[PDB]
Amino acid sequence: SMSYSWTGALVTPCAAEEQKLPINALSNSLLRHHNLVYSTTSRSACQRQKKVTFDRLQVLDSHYHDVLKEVKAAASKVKANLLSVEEACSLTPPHSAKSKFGYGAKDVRCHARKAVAHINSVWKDLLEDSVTPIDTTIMAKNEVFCVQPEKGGRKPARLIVFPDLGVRVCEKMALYDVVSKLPLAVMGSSYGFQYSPGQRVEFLVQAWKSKKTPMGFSYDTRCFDSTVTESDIRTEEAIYQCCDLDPQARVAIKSLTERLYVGGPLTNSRGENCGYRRCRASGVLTTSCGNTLTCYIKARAACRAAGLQDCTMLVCGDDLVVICESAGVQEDAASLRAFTEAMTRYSAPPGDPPQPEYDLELITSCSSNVSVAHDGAGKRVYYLTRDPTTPLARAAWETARHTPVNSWLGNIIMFAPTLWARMILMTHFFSVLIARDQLEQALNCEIYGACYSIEPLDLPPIIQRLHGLSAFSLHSYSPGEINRVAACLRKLGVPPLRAWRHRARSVRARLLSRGGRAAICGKYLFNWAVRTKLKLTPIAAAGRLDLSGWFTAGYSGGDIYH
Repeated sequence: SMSYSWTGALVTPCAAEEQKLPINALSNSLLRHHNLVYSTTSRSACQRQKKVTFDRLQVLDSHYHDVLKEVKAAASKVKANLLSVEEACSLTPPHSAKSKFGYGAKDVRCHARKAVAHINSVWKDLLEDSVTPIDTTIMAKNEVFCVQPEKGGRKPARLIVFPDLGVRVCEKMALYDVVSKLPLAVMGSSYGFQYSPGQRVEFLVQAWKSKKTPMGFSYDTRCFDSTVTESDIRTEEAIYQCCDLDPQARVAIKSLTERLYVGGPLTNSRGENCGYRRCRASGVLTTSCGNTLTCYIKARAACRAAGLQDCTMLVCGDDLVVICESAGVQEDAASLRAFTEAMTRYSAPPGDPPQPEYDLELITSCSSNVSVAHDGAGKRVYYLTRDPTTPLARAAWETARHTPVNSWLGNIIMFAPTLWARMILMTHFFSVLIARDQLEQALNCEIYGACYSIEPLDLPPIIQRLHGLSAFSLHSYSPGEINRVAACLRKLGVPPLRAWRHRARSVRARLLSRGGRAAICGKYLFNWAVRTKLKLTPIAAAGRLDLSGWFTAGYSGGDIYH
């Protein structure tokens, strides 16, 4: 059972693709080593195709089946509703790929007659045809990274596989409620997407502290999407059907599973047949939910096979962290090898073998880690951070070129308490917005895969709500974090933190002079940059912000607008 078969046709672009960071005075002011920053393009698609193509052998055992039974029992407590066409239309992002059948994202969002008529015809066809594979488009993702020569140079492009816009709207009708409720119901505190960054830190810190002698590890499955088998995807369907569902939804979910999720033909942007998929599609509504459920089932079963004592797991799609009670150094190393053997039998072998970790700050969940800073009183504060390299490279790219969705705003929100988000990202982007007369304009960004429209001037109350007032006053960061940031600035050619402090003082002054929300940005976001501190008190506006649903479920690849 090969994850893919190929015809030899190329994955083609639908537009020109810039490969290197363009030179632009504003982006250059953030980072000057532009030759290190690149975007993946269709040019490397063949390299990715080779990597993700392999035979999957799967041997399921009693632990696997015990866990699946638990999961189906928990799922039976869930009730999920159908969305109306109108409700589903409104979940469509303004930048969503146009339909091959004569309408676009804008038409769907306005509930245009041509779009709605087609969507209805697709739904009708899901009800009437349970078997014929649905076409998908394969594209090479353009994502920005910094080169790491000591690791292999450049990453090849990820491949995205997605059905037509009409099908995507139907997926929401049938499954939006399911994928929004089911993972939480099934795995409880282990479902990572239910947590804000602060809540994730609280979860990890308590898991660590509760152990006599904690040991943790991350498990990196190699090409997780390709390891997901046809039986895995059919098992996901059986799990969805455990919910209380509307009769039409039950038929549509089965049709979507057999005709789309389980596999199907891959077409390039030129309309040529590229091959056939028999694994997870990365661009469907169920990608995040399915990966999370399947990773959880396999991992929980593998924890049992591995004899891991008192296992606490946090799962976000294909991303897995486990914290447990240590049985000794040799014992732990052996247990982790047995965990890997079990995951492998379940079809999911690792890229690099996992390693036992005994220091909390080294535990990595979704490319992030817990670190320690201090508040005003010498009190230790735990917060979530990450290596700033990819955030900084992407920020530079997004300064030089307009992109429909901006990673920098999401990063500022997620990583507000960090040394680097505060001193570099906030300073840079307020300076850019001021320079371009764009301070008052809402921007699209992504949180857990879902797209949101956010006004930068609302950052202070948003940050207060999510991270608390201390996020504006943390100091005395860890030696490890300070060193990691410093190495990153040297690598990328980013000005030193003391330079950013000077720039921040100027930006702060300009913001204060504007009054209103801008003055609140100057006051709260940049208090770190002045020697004469202002007293930061709860922002009146913070209480009224909704923030409902921001950190509730994962939708990466799901084409979701909130």
